[PDB]
Amino acid sequence: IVGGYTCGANTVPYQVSLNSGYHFCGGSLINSQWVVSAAHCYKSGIQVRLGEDNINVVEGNEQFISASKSIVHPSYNSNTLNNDIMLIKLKSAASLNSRVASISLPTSCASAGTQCLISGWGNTKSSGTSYPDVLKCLKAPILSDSSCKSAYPGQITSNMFCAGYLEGGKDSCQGDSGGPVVCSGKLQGIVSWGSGCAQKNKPGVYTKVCNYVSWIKQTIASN
Ligand SMILES: [Ca+2]
Repeated sequence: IVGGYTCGANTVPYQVSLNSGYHFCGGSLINSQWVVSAAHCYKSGIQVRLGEDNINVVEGNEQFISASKSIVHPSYNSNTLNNDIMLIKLKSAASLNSRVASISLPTSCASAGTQCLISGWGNTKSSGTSYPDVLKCLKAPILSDSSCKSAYPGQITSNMFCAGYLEGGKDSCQGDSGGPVVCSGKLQGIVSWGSGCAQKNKPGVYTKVCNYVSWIKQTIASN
């Protein structure tokens, strides 16, 4: 996350780190057995780590649970990152408490200028490299479709939205594919892509999870 602040430990309860030896993607816990992340984050041998703040020290509220199954969306296109969403099932169920919790799916799509919360462990610099060990947050608005599609001519589909500032310097990207964008209580997105990090007129782009609730709920009940 470039240009945000330290969330505070265990303040984003539904936040997950996917670990293949090292932190490589974020995700959201949606019930005790399932995680949603981005498809461009598929890896074999995923361990899911819940209740993290500092992903490098065991501070006492973590649960570490192996993934049993990953399900990338049927129509994910890794060239355009259309349909960038993936379901990850836990080998044993999480135990839900104050610091590990689910986040609700959408009944409806968020609209533009709704304030959202975007979290992750992502790169914090726009030029160069610095990764933080603790959870980071940014508060930003869902930008209008126009101002989204204008920054990426011919790249934005119905299944993405943009959030952040047109002006540049607050953004994630790097700084955590796969992580949550939560608005008015409900998971409305997944960090997908974005040219550079926090350039002027290069907002972050996010999977529009509202379009996928029917599939998430069907898939998760059959597996
Ligand atoms: Ca930890």
